[PDB]
Amino acid sequence: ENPLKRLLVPGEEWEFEVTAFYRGRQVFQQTISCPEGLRLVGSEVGDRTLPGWPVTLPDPGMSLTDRGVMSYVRHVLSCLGGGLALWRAGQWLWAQRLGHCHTYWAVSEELLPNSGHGPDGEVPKDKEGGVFDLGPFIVDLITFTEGSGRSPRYALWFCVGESWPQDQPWTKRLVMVKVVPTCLRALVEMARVGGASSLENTVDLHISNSHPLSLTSDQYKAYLQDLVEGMDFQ
Amino acid sequence: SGCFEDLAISASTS
Repeated sequence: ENPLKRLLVPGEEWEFEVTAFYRGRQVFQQTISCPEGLRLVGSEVGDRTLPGWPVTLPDPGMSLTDRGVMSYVRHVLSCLGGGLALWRAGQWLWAQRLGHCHTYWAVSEELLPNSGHGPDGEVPKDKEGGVFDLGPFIVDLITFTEGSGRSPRYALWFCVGESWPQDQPWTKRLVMVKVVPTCLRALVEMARVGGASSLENTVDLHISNSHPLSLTSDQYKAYLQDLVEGMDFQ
Repeated sequence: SGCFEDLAISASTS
């Protein structure tokens, strides 16, 4: 009966919007849906055996003119190997490095802030690693609906082949990839518009076999609360 | 160029 609980139904496939940046320049954007998640790879000839939809980062020669940057980006892509795998399991987003390119992740804004912040951690190689929990996200989302100020962050940013930009802008980095589960973007936006001049608003979760929902502010909050109770916490 | 300075890439092995 709770239409938001479709998000956690076994077999459901979230849409992941993947945006790649070469030195602060957008060079790639694609939305994928896959049960085994995705894998950010460096070439078309990778390794089919590894599960997950292969997301091939483009050759810098198609977008860049800096020969020095092109060479360094090409070396990063060629060392990606198996690549960076991102998949979903329940209320968690998991990440694992399958190549030799150290990758550092962080949950941040839709656009990486001019100021900076730092990494939330390094993507592990020899084992799995959680990079996002839907649990605390909805809890913050509910708190946000209650007008407590700050919307929850949902944009996963990955720094590939280099350490995280702490003492330098993110635009200096060779390969920066943003991955946004479009359902989270939709949820936040629905919360944002929820407290405005309209009885009902439309939210589209952009997940498999989902229809656009038209809810009032209070029943959207109610659905959020019920979704929370059904989720796991320590 | 040359070497690739200040990259976070572990040595190759297969």
